[PDB]
Amino acid sequence: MYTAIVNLKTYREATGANFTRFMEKFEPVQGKFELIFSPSLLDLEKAAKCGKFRFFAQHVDAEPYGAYTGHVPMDMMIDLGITGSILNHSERRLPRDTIINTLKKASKLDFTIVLCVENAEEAKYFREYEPDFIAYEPRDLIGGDVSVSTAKPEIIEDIVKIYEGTGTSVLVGAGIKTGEDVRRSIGLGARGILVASGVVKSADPTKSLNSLIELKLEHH
Amino acid sequence: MYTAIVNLKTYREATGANFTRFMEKFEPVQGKFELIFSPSLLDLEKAAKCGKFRFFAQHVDAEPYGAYTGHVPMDMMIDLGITGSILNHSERRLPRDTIINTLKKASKLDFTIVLCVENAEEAKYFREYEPDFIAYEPRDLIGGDVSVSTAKPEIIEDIVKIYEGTGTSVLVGAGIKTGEDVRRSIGLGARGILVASGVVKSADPTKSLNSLIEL
Ligand SMILES: [Cl-]
Ligand SMILES: [Cl-]
Repeated sequence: MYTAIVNLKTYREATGANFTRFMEKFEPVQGKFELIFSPSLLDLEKAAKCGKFRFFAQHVDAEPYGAYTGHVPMDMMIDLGITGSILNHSERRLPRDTIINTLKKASKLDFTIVLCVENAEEAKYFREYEPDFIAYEPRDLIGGDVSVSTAKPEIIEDIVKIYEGTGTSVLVGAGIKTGEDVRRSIGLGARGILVASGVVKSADPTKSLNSLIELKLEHH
Repeated sequence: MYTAIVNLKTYREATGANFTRFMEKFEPVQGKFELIFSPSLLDLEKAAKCGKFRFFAQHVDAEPYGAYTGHVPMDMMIDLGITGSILNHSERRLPRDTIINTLKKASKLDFTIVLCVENAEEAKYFREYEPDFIAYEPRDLIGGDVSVSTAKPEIIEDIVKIYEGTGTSVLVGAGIKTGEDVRRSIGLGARGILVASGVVKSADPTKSLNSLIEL
């Protein structure tokens, strides 16, 4: 299957009392894409216990249970029923040694990391630590005048080439505005997408997500 | 009244399913001390809906609602029913400009900050921004061989003096092991305590806290 991740960030439409109302707009889909939502840290327990989809955290800490005021430990997430997290997003960047420590612990506990990077040097640097997914958010794909269907193909091809023959899947996390951008990304070697305001701030979130993941399949 | 804050940190005994069991058993306090609990960030929405005690966060961000992946905004806390937070704890220290931005927003929204500091220079630096509480955690009160009842009185007296006549209450957040330590702190001008493992990890948490706050 391909993978689509919808990041709720801290948007007013999809956090706090609005989390439940927002999620009622969607129904679990059986199909070629697995759908994963990323709720805010303050909503994560409610999503784990009572939500209808697979959920990943927005950020996770490597520290164990103990004297860690203001942390969100991986071992606590596992006990709530959460099986993965986004890490190093452009809005939540981390020191390199912190990222290495977290990737090493996740490998040991079979917890899934979606590691965000901004360029090919970062992508190569972290290769040997084996992230489950890489989410690519390069500056060349960010702008109102630009998208994957319009940009040079080398942007995505270079990162896919770095991870050729590893167990790591590549997702595209900038320049996704339509279904044509999604289908072109897969043609270039990506295995899915990471999206946010294009779904969350839509006048019809359900229809906006369906347009991105529609494949026009025949059934028997 | 005086104030006692019990910080749950991320201890196994008072997180997740164990949060619910811990709070079910713990008895409400009456008398001269008000109790406030500080649950982990992952437990905070559940604590707000429970409401058996007054609950403050362990850390808070100044960012509003919007595009802030992995943050815990003040405005989201307020909308859940949480009215205060600890800030700049020794385990969660912050840049000075971030602390100032947070104190200024809290003042505007009537949100209560318990600001942790480690020395008299830090205490004086933040005085003009009017924190509601100061929690003092100095190196001289940290150790298995040290406590308030055996340390020099000047340690606490200097910080009380800095905040004399302001609206800020001074709490002692290190060197508190027995009732004798609490009574000596109040004798030196403090208005309460911030404690953690001594209550949370106890075989009988209710009784351990009562032993500290009997006067
Ligand atoms: Cl523990
Ligand atoms: Cl918003």
